[PDB]
Amino acid sequence: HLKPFPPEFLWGAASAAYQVEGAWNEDGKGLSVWDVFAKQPGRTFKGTNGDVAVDHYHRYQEDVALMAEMGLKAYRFSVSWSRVFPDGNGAVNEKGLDFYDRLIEELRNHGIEPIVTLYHWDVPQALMDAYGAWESRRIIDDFDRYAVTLFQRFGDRVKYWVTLNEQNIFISFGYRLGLHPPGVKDMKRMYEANHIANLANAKVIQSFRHYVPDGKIGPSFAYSPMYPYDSRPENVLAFENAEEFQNHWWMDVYAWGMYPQAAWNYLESQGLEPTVAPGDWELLQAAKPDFMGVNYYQTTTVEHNPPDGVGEGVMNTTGKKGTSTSSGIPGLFKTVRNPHVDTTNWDWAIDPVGLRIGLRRIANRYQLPILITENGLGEFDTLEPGDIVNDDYRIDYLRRHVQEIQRAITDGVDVLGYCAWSFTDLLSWLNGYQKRYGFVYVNRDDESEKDLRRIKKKSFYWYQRVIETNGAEL
Amino acid sequence: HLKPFPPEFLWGAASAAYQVEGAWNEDGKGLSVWDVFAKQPGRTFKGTNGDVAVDHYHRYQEDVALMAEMGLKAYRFSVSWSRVFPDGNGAVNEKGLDFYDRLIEELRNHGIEPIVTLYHWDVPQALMDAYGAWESRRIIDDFDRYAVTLFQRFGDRVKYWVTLNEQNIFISFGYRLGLHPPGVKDMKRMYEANHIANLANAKVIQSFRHYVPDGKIGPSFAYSPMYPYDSRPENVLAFENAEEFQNHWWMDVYAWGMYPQAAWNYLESQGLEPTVAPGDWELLQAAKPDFMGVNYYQTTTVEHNPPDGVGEGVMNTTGKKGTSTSSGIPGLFKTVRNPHVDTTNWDWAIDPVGLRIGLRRIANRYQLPILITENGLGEFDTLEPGDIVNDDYRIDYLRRHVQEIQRAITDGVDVLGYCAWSFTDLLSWLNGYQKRYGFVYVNRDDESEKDLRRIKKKSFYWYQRVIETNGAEL
Repeated sequence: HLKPFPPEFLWGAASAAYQVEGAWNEDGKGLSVWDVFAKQPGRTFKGTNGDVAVDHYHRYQEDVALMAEMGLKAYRFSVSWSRVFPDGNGAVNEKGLDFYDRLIEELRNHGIEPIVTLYHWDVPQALMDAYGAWESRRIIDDFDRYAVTLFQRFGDRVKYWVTLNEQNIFISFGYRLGLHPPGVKDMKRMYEANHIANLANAKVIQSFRHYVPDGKIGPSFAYSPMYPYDSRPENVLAFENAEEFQNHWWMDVYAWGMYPQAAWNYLESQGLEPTVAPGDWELLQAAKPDFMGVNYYQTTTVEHNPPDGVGEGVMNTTGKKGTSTSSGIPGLFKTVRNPHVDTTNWDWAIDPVGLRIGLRRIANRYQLPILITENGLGEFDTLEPGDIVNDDYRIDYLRRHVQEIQRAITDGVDVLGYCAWSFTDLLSWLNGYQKRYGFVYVNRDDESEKDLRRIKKKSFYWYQRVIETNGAEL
Repeated sequence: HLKPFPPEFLWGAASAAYQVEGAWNEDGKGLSVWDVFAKQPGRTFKGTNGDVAVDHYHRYQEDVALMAEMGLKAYRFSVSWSRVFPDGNGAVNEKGLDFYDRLIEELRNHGIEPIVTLYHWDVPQALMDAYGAWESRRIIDDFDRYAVTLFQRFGDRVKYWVTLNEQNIFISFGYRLGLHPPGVKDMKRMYEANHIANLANAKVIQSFRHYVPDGKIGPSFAYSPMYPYDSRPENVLAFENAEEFQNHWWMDVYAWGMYPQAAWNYLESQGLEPTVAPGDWELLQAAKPDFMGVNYYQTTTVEHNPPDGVGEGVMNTTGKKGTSTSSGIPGLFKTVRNPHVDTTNWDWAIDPVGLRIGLRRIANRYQLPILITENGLGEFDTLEPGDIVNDDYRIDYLRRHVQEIQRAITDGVDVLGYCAWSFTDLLSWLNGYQKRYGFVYVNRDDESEKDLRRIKKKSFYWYQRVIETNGAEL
């Protein structure tokens, strides 16, 4: 006897600006850290970059009408800070704001709720040049200026706002693994940049309470809930260490304004804990969000990792199955394959019960409503003659996840909406274009833009039916 | 690399009044529910009861001397409400108080820190007769007045207090399994009494803040940390339900003053949730403790339990190994033996790492300092020629748990103290005397009451040494 999806439930889809828009140098846009980074040889699969992407900047009207045909209730998109401030903190580029105003008016004329993400990884390069972007306190008031600019221009028409999208990923990939700008591999630097970003998050939520008093705002955390391998007590302890270090490290700051203490102590023992200024704890504790945004693709299984043990591991970016290997922190935990679920070709675990677990943990720990800001399956799609894309595998993966969402609602979790990643196919940051996530196929590949034509996948019509029935038919 | 135990670490040992005191009808002592219950034939192994026990009411001076010789920094005991108010709510019994006053002066004069437990399961039978005891709100101001009397008489000499001891055990065993007074098997009544015990806990903490401003107080919870059997997602989900239902159900009320929602909603849907009055939440939320008390003996591993599957199961109090059977809640979870630890012959888990996990879960979820109020191993001891009890099995169990406490302190958990269970052998509630927990053997069995002479076991000398080396030598 399941609860129904509430009447307001935001059935959505999502994108990110640098992955979709193109027009990387048009209408006064400044360079972002991604415009520069993806151009350095070797950084991205086959040198793929966002100069054009799938040209959503020019094609937004076509894309929006396709959202209207699907009947989408909400659209989640990111604003590119370099179009608004080409030098990050100078004078506003009105042409930049005018694209987003055009896009927002298009959505509202079709009855679609905009969900605006303030930051999806594309800090302007000028700020990196000036003071090292996220590594400097100067970015707090710079992000603030930007965010208020958007709050004052669009706050009357946008109620739902996301602050930092997957801060855990952009910080860790940019400063620990070196895979994303600025390409640094330095844990001390990572944790310092992380602290600054936590302060910037708080500062903008606070500003939001003044400028958009009737809006709702949250960060969007990349959440992979941890499991222990088994009931061996050392494996369970690994699970405690992992959930704390990977998930609580961020979500507790978001919900409570405090870092967990075991993880803090372990960092301190290693000289890695961030520098804290007078007033930091106060700011962080006073920035309560309306919801926890959750981007969910998979759970992670862990086991005991001796101090002489596994550290960085191999990340599958090819799409050859079986190629990833264990990653962890020596002495705390390492990952291991969950033998009780299937994986993708990119070795991502398929675990829709995991999403129920994840949503249950957040309610249980923080008592927060959740907006699911991303969930999706990336796979090769074949375009068959007659402009046909049979993506049964995507429908299956989305069906099972939406089913478990309802179970969670039934359990008592306040879930505000569900945004599938992605609306159209788009550019993956490191893996090019062939790992497709859209409801709408874009005719291009890694070698050619072809005509970038939009072709509705079978999953398009499945989700249209889900939305028309408010989830009752899956 | 281990931190040492702090310099003021309360190395302790513990008892419960009914289990140790006797003098069941002396100096004005009223009847307790256990005096009555235990006399009913069937209830207790071979009719054993607390009329005499180990006669600590008469031999306390010999008992505090053996403490001083061991060098305990603290002793945890419970006050019998029926020595103080024979009627529960009538006139004060100055002689009942005088006994506790003599115990505390004895302890102080050997520089031992008294830890006073207000309630260990022995409400005056007169309150059960007048109004159902814990099933009535009337027990709130009666328990309060009792507590306030103790705080007024002893607060200047006792800094550490426990409020309700193992509340989950006296409620469950007393109102669901029917093994303790009042002998009931009714979940609705269980949860009502549970809720009233919660308000009583809170009310006495709020009194304590006024009467003992420089003191420290908290409840003590009987904690078996739940583990998932494996990384099967349905088993992890089972663990989420089990830890919330079995553990958070109590600890979140103690720390935060709120029940968890998924558990509450499950009860609400069975008709089982308690009755709430105006002011309940405000009082519960305003009763922050200084610490969380923890009674730990073992972890519990769980797995998926179908809606039709296992319910209440078979306990093994007989001591023959292998006879316990799975206990659970259909739909949520059921227990299963953990194949990665050994058990006792009572099918209890031997899992010292389990304690560190537990301590880590409390600091992580609540940020509270922990007082370990009970841990110990029960076994048969043989008295051998020359007054020698070679309790190696017990030393070994206790050593591993103290080793793991050190690791937790090193992880950054604030552990205030550790009270082994128990100082002298004592009366078990239901199983008699033969499963011994003491450092000090007491000469009596289930049949022959002999002379009750105190004989130091091998473990007494072990623990004297632990305390002498502040934990350095284990």
